[PDB]
Amino acid sequence: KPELTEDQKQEIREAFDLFDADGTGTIDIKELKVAMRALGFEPKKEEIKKMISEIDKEGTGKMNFSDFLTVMTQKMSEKDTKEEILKAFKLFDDDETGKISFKNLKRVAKELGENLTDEELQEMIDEADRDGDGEVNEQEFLRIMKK
Amino acid sequence: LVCDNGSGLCKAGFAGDDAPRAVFPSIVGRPRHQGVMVGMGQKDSYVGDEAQSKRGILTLKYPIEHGIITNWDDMEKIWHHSFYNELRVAPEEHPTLLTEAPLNPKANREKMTQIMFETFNVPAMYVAIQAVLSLYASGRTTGIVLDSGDGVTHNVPIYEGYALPHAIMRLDLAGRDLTDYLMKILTERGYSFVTTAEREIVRDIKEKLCYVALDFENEMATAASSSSLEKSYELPDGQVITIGNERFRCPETLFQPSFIGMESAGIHETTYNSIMKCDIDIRKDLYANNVLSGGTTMYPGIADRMQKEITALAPSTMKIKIIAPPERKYSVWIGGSILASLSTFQQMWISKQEYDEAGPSIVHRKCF
Amino acid sequence: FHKQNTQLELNITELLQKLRATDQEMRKEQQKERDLEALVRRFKTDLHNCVAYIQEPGLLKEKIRGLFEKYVQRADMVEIAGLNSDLQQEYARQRE
Amino acid sequence: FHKQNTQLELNITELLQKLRATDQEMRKEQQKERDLEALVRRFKTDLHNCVAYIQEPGLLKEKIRGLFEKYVQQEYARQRE
Amino acid sequence: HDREEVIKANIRDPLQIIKIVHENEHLGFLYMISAVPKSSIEYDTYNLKVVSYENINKNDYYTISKDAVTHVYNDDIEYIEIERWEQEYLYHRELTKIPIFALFRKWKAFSVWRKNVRSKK
Amino acid sequence: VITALSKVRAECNKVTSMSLFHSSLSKYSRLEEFEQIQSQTFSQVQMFLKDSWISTLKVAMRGSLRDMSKGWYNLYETNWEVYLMSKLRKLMELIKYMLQDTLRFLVQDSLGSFTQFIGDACC
Repeated sequence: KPELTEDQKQEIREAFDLFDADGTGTIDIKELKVAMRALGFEPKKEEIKKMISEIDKEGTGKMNFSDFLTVMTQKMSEKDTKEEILKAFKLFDDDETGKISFKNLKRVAKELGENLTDEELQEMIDEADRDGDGEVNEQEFLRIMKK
Repeated sequence: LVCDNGSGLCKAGFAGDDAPRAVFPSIVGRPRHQGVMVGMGQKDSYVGDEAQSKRGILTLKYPIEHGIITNWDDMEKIWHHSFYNELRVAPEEHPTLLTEAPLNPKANREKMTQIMFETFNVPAMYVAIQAVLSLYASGRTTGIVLDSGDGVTHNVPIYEGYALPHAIMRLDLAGRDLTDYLMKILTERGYSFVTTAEREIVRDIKEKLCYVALDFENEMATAASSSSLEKSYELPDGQVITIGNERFRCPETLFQPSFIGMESAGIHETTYNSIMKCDIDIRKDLYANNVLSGGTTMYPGIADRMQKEITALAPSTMKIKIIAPPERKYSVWIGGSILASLSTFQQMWISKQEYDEAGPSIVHRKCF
Repeated sequence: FHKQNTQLELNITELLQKLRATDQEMRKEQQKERDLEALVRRFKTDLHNCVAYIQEPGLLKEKIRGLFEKYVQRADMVEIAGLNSDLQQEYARQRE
Repeated sequence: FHKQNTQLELNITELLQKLRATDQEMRKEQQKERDLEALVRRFKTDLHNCVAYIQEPGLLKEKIRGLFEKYVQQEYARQRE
Repeated sequence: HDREEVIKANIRDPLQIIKIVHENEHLGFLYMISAVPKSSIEYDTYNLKVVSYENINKNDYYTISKDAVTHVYNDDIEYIEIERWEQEYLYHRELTKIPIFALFRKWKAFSVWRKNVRSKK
Repeated sequence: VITALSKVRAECNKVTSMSLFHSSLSKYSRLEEFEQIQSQTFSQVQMFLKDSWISTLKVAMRGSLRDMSKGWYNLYETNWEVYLMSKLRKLMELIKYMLQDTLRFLVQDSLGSFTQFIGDACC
């Protein structure tokens, strides 16, 4: 079942509370849509009314924080079209080789902040290098990650 | 539900989680003053992170060490807090799996079984011996275990999923002994890091910065001649530390216990002794399948040095492979949670009605 | 070979069940589009019949009332009306 | 075992052809649904507009004639171009 | 200022664009298009060039007026009043600071890597 | 929440002028009567707190909380994490603080008064 870290919850909390200083603990579904497109996704009116139907049987027009968080978690959870996968690899690779060197991974790790060890990084490289060429192509990245 | 008395770092997860939801330090606090100083003293109990944060008003011990449950009440406190805070549940909804060190005296084994059954509501339950399920994480039924960095340092040869009780022995060094030697060599170097804060900083240093020399005499002469092999570290106070021979001298104590002054054969030769104790037919499988575990193994270079050293001890006919799970400081928890996931394992448990007549005898028996 | 054959047997039985699911889903698609075209045909014939009534104003009034009551729902069209009013502001001023 | 292997690899390949064909047919049905549902939009929105149109019988008649003509067979931006 | 002159000046900050259109009503309405297309990995919804109107992509373009902002994609239109667009830009500024949002595609992808490898072994 | 908190304050405000002890006696007494009347007093106050006071404040605040709908204040919480996130928990923990503070005053005023009352005899 989808989950995200307590620090991710804290960040989402700051997002919610800045989204309106009015301290209501509930905010407009329209602003939820503005949030999603600020993340980079502009869902269509069918998805707008679908999510509204989730949030607001009563029709306040408002998520509470737990709805905001749970719908965020779900929309975070699913798989993307290839464009976003390419974006991911292009950020992972700034050697511009189409290869995730161990350097590329290690910098991405230092950027995100999780301190996972060098053998663990090299092992997820090794399994992610689905063709075993020495590191992971964007092809090999696709091949593992689409699974 | 999965429960670990991990004596360097204790841990908990629901069964078949991918990781222990909760990880927590092997301590419970008592108020250090005998009176309640202020309303913070709502309990006399401060399990885990509570002690770590609040040390100064609290009484401080690792409740267990080495081979046994030591101090049953304080362990029961730890387990109670594990269920209610850390697992955040009343457990009795689901079976619970628990850890014990190898060759735990049967008296303790039943005493624990009783304590868990009577003190905690439970459907069915089992305690497992850290080596056996640690080997399950390897995937072998047939393997010798090493573990260091979460307990005293065991050797355990295992055939088809069970030990040779004939061949269980400790090396009486734990995570503290590594910190002790490292504090010695730091004080020689002049850092003299020994205060409880310095002690924690040095435990961080030893956890991340240790490495095991491939051939210690050569690596030590290399680093002492070529200080390019000794590497810099930033202290929380902005000092820079340089760490060099210390990086591998500290793990070398496992190979030369006399380095920490211990009159023992090294981990390699005591492993070789353990193997020799068993059937040569098993011995070949143990040389084929060695598993090493615990925070001390997590380091770089340990498994390569160990592979070389066992090859030096092992007969030239033997194939040698150290198996080094990247997670191996959790091996037991991984194996236990995986095994407990299986609904076919559900028949293996012991539950209330059989627990009455059978349970004292039947758990003692199923615990092997 | 033996493991390869057995794996292929399990794959092909899975793929058969996937085929049957896909065939029944496209069957649902085909009957759905058949119903949609039957709806379109009923619209067309309703328009031709009210065009047949058109010759009497009372008959056209009753036809417009009946087709209003049958077809209309506020739908998006209230929103379309508002946003069309706003876009009509934009259009008129930029036209000017 | 070789003969069985060839049989099973052939039959799986044949079923993968089946699924590819059924995908293509689903894409044709998707086209049909798309066009029909957009026509349902067009007709219902035109009906709503003729209802909104001036129900003076002459005006209603002319609107009906307009729909009859165009069915028997976004704008302003295009004019601004 | 004068309209083609300000086009050629080629300023691109949405704040300054809004200020310009508010200030110079006689220069009329302006349409704008993004300094890279959405296909880019460094694409930004709020960095845009303001151009002579024919040049824009027919199928995806933005429009502003001192009366109103409006956007169109693929014959779908939304109409906006400028203060909504401005405050949504302010939101995007602050939302962009948000550590996960600043990183989310990394966050989820590398997490999936971790999950897939450990679940597999 | 104002109505709830003011209500529990009122409950404390009679509570704070109760006593945990019978700091009053008409004349001399024999020992067993002291033991009886004090143990009775203790039992009476313990039943009053555990049944009467806690239940009373709980149902009263709930009744006020009842019709606060979705938002931070949601009685109908479903996640411990979000409850800890909420203002609601922090408010409740303030209720905990206030009612502990008040019973602390009651304890002090009972003990001090009782001891002074003995003091006026013994001094």
